[PDB]
Amino acid sequence: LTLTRYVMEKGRQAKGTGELTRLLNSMLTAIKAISSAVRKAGLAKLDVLSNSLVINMLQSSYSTCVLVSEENKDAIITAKEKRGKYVVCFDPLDGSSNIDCLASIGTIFAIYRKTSEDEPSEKDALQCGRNIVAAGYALYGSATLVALSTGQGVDLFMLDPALGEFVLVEKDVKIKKKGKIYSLNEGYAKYFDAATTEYVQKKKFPEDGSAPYGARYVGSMVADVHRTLVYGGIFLYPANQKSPKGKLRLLYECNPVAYIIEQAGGLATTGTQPVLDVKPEAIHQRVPLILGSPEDVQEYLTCVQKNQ
Amino acid sequence: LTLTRYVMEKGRQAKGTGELTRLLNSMLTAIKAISSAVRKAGLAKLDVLSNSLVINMLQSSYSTCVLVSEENKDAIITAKEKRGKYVVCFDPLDGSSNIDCLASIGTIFAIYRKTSEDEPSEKDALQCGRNIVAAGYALYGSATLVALSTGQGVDLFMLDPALGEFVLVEKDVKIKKKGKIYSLNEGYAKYFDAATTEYVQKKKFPEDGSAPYGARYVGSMVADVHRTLVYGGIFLYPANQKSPKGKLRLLYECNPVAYIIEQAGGLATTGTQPVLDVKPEAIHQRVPLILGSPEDVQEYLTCVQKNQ
Amino acid sequence: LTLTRYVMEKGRQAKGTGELTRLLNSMLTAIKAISSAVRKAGLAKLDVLSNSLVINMLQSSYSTCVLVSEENKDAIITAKEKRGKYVVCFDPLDGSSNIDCLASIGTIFAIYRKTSEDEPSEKDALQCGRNIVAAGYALYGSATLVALSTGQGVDLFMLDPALGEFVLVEKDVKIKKKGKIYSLNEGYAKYFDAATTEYVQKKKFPEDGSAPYGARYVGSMVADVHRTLVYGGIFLYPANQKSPKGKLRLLYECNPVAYIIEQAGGLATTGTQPVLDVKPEAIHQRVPLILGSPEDVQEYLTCVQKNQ
Amino acid sequence: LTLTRYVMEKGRQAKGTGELTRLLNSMLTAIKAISSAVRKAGLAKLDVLSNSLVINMLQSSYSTCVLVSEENKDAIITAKEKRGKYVVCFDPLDGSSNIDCLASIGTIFAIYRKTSEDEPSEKDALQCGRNIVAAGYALYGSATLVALSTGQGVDLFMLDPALGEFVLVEKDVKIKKKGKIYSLNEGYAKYFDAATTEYVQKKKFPEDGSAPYGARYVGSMVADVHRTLVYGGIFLYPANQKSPKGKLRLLYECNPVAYIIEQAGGLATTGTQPVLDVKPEAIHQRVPLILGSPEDVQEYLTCVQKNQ
Ligand SMILES: Nc1ncnc2c1ncn2[C@@H]1O[C@H](COP(=O)(O)O)[C@@H](O)[C@H]1O
Ligand SMILES: Nc1ncnc2c1ncn2[C@@H]1O[C@H](COP(=O)(O)O)[C@@H](O)[C@H]1O
Ligand SMILES: Nc1ncnc2c1ncn2[C@@H]1O[C@H](COP(=O)(O)O)[C@@H](O)[C@H]1O
Ligand SMILES: Nc1ncnc2c1ncn2[C@@H]1O[C@H](COP(=O)(O)O)[C@@H](O)[C@H]1O
Ligand SMILES: O=[P-]([O-])[O-]
Ligand SMILES: O=[P-]([O-])[O-]
Ligand SMILES: O=[P-]([O-])[O-]
Ligand SMILES: O=[P-]([O-])[O-]
Ligand SMILES: [Cl-]
Ligand SMILES: [Cl-]
Ligand SMILES: [Mg+2]
Ligand SMILES: [Mg+2]
Ligand SMILES: [Mg+2]
Ligand SMILES: [Mg+2]
Ligand SMILES: [Mg+2]
Ligand SMILES: [Mg+2]
Ligand SMILES: [Mg+2]
Ligand SMILES: [Mg+2]
Ligand SMILES: [Mg+2]
Ligand SMILES: [Mg+2]
Ligand SMILES: [Mg+2]
Ligand SMILES: [Mg+2]
Ligand SMILES: [Zn+2]
Ligand SMILES: [Zn+2]
Ligand SMILES: [Zn+2]
Ligand SMILES: [Zn+2]
Repeated sequence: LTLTRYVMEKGRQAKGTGELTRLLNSMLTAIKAISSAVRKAGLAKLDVLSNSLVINMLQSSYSTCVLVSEENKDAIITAKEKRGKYVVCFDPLDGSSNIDCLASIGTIFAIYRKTSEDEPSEKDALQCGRNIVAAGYALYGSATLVALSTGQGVDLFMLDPALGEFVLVEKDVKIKKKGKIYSLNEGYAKYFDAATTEYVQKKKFPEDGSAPYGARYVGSMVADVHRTLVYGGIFLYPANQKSPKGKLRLLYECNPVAYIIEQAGGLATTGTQPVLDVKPEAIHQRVPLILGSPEDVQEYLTCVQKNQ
Repeated sequence: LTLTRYVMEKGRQAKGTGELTRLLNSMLTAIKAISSAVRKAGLAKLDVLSNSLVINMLQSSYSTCVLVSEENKDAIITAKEKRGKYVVCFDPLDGSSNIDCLASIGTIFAIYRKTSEDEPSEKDALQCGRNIVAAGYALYGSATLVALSTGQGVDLFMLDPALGEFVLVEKDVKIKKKGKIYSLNEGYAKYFDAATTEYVQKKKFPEDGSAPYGARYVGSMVADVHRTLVYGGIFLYPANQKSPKGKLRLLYECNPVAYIIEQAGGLATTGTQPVLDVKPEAIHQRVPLILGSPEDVQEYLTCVQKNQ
Repeated sequence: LTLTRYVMEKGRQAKGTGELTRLLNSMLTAIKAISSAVRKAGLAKLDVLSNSLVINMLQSSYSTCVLVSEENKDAIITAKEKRGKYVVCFDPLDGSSNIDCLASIGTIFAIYRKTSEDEPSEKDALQCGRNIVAAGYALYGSATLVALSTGQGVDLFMLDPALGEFVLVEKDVKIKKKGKIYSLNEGYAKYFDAATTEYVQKKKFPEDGSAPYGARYVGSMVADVHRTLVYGGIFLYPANQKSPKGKLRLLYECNPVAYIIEQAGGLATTGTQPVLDVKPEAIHQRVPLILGSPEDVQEYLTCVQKNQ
Repeated sequence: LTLTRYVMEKGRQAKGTGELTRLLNSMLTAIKAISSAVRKAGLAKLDVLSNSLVINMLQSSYSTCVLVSEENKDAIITAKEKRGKYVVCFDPLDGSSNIDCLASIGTIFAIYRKTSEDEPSEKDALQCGRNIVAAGYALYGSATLVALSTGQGVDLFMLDPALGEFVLVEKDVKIKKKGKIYSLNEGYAKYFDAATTEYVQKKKFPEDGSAPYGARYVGSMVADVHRTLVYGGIFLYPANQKSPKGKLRLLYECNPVAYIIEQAGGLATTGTQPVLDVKPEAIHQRVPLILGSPEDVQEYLTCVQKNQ
């Protein structure tokens, strides 16, 4: 049950013209190339390579009109000759600070349909995450995994290195209602707002006699978010004094993972509203991100409410 | 400059009989098999498989007399017919809690020469880490890496998946004198001793106007220790109220990484003495572990001194 | 320029509904699995495995109604629930006698559209090769190659083991007008007809002072035919006293390679008519096969004419 | 039961100083690199690359004094600083005419000990094949295989692409006493001597009512010789009018395969004496080669005797 076969079958079921199917295949081919490069990087700038692979694969798919990448200042408008209806926002390599120590790193993407009647522009990439058509990530960890949703839940696929294809390993994954792990960079504690300080105190010093949550923070958002999906708990990169609007990027970091987490029955908030409901105003806009098991995110939101 | 060629060349230089060379090759062959299994695990109990691979490879090398594994209650005495002079302590798969979320995991080992004149027994595995002949780890991360020392510094090798061999990527690596990352499970904060609480407070709320250290904690000791080696900083798993003697295991977790870190110019302490100077009293003995950049470990030791 | 991307792009250009595209992808996925098994066969009945992979991949593609395999006595009718419009004739593993000595082996296939209005049956697989929609082969040699035509010439793709995908290496390949290699099992010389004896004598003892042709015969038809395509010359498995109708099978050996060779500007004959014009009367029908560079096949046909 | 472990174990049993063991490992590492290059050649002069890999690997092993390669006019004398006792004759890539059509190709080698007391020179590479210390070949076919003998029979190993190591698949292989396949380029029939013409006639037109032998000729000597080993029969590249001393090269083609075939219980002759007994007079000397199942080679020798 390979990913390409799965994607083509889902396309058949959806009665699609093949356009999204070609796009997804092109994205996944880029991911396979990136995986191979990551697995031999030290022997063989990974941002630049990954970015080129994704842009070229996507543009040549005849399915795109606008791309937004972390690595490009401006939106990339597809040549008229190759122009299709989809807009792709992506982070070609997430976790760059973890490349050299061989920690898990990733690729993140969200796909939208152009709905405007205008000439294609950056504005077509400023849709709310609620309008996502498909989104997901690749995790280049101890094994290579893709999480993908096209709106009917989250499916996990793993690269079979012998076969050279991604194979379905879990269909329609659901996050636990409550976890026992909290994940954030506590090195920013001095800069936290009151709500974040209070929540973290609740995790480490519970007042109901429960065991403190365990702490984990890989420092690669895709790795920490994937763990949150499969083990439950909470991941936070809130606003702080040094990053008053948060650090993570709305279009190509936060919206894709918020989509996956919500699809799996979790929550993803800025602290004031769901990430997927934020209307983007600029392509490299930052937002706070708190996501994971719904009961844990709900508890964080109570801390925000109590301190507002 | 492949690992097997490198190991055989080092053997030639050492005027060895070939015994340690055969042992190291056998260990590294087990590591390659484990890597392959890890990279396809979700599709294809990893503790049990890895343990069997290592025991079989080591015993059949004709270089061992005693093995200690995390996965075996008692020391494993090699059959007389296959008996050599070396004692190997190993953790066949480190980071088991991180297997399912695809975070970096590893294999850890230390090799000793039997120095007693007695029949081989568990006592031959109770040498201080100072007596290590060779030690190191494999990290199954975004790429596969081996760190190895035979007493002349730390060398890093990376698996070339196309060639099917480990290749030298860095010779004689040295840790930074001081880093900017601290790494420990802060979920145990409620249970910390005063020295640990004070040190962590110093990292998050410096009193000299310096920037707080960043926090990272993968939760797989090999991954966190490897990051500490290549980026600098400090890794801690101190004793706490729930684990009054620490959690990590002296023979096959702490001594091997202490050896690597000291070889790279770092420090590794229990809080009261160097890990490598602890005389083991039992094969599955636990010890506290604080290691990394020497100035950072020295600062931790000042906190211990101040609170004793 | 990967095969999956290439096939999807050709589908887009053809304005296809995606049905043939899904079929081709499914076939090529089976080929990748077979390649992997072949490359580790001695360590790890290859007919049975390959056959199962192909049948399962094809049926689950929702693109087929009838399959004919060398390994199945009767045509395989696709379940109504999974039924599409295409008929696939295939040899899941060609060159079985060469498996154990590690010579090049292969997979061969031809795809037809069902044109009858009747319930699907073996009769839908009895079209002349002229009615082929797509055909080709995989060659599991020193590298893994696919030759594929959908009617616009022959394209060659090679498996990149690092990427895990087939990549285009040659577009629209054309056979040489005349070659210098002849390829047949001369162990059947005692049983040859007069025309074959005369032709072979002309190749070994030319009467115009030209150099004799070189002889090559791997004994795996896909390997010998592929060499004929890329180097030129002639390949023969004519009728003989022991095999009066030839040995090779019309539906899933001869028609697919005849299609590739004709598409590349060569000829493929039974000795009396083009292979592609033979009307099949039974699914496992045998025919004589003589193919390759047009001037060489034309010379063979002159020998047939002269001896009729 | 991996090749490196096997070679080191055989070294231990032989009480070797490790010198031959290091040499063999270096040769086998070159073979693994060549295999990888061959498997991706079309995408990625193969003679030149393979030659460089072998020379560099061998020289840096500290085990050699003299190398002879097909690709170098003169013997290559190892720098005094890296000088060991062994002489290696090799064909870094055998079957160059078959590279582009993806037929099986190979690497061939024979190892000798320097026995002279003189400064090392080409003369040290002019030993008779009887003096071989170790010899064998790699076959880059549908899978990758090494045949190796160090004087205690022929062992076959196959590359496990997942593990990245050669694994033992057959120990102490013996050729059949008589086969049913004959293998030679019959395109040279016009130039054959009387004995070769008579023998080939006996294979195609037996005079005792037996079935004619089947014909096979890949045209890559390593592939044809390997088939001869595992299936039995006979392989010939005799002298002919265009090549009065034969075509194949004594030092690095004929002696290595003659050694393997004799070790497996077969015969290898020039037509007048065993190949292994020929005293080489020049490093690129050619000899006729007829080898395989002993009863078949004996029959060929009767034809030589009858026509002398
Ligand atoms: N491969 C696929 N998987 C899931 N949904 C799809 C797929 N292809 C198309 N769809 C759905 O059908 C719509 C139209 O597809 P298309 O005609 O390819 O643009 C898309 O926007 C998706 O919502
Ligand atoms: N491959 C090697 N690399 C580094 N040191 C070695 C190697 N082989 C042997 N030695 C050193 O030489 C000693 C004796 O080797 P052996 O005779 O193989 O037990 C070992 O305990 C090591 O200290
Ligand atoms: N991927 C493709 N490559 C080449 N030709 C195609 C492809 N898909 C469809 N076609 C052509 O279009 C016809 C209809 O395609 P379909 O609607 O998928 O059955 C096929 O029978 C082919 O002749
Ligand atoms: N790995 C090995 N396998 C088989 N025979 C070996 C091996 N190593 C050494 N020998 C035999 O022992 C001799 C001396 O080995 P060395 O001291 O390494 O030159 C060689 O010439 C071989 O005949
Ligand atoms: O590491 P990142 O900024 O995608
Ligand atoms: O995960 P660990 O106990 O080696
Ligand atoms: O070897 P074959 O009968 O496909
Ligand atoms: O193809 P060859 O001359 O080794
Ligand atoms: Cl990680
Ligand atoms: Cl072949
Ligand atoms: Mg990035
Ligand atoms: Mg990122
Ligand atoms: Mg970045
Ligand atoms: Mg463990
Ligand atoms: Mg452990
Ligand atoms: Mg454990
Ligand atoms: Mg077959
Ligand atoms: Mg066949
Ligand atoms: Mg068959
Ligand atoms: Mg050659
Ligand atoms: Mg050759
Ligand atoms: Mg040559
Ligand atoms: Zn990013
Ligand atoms: Zn452990
Ligand atoms: Zn067949
Ligand atoms: Zn050669």
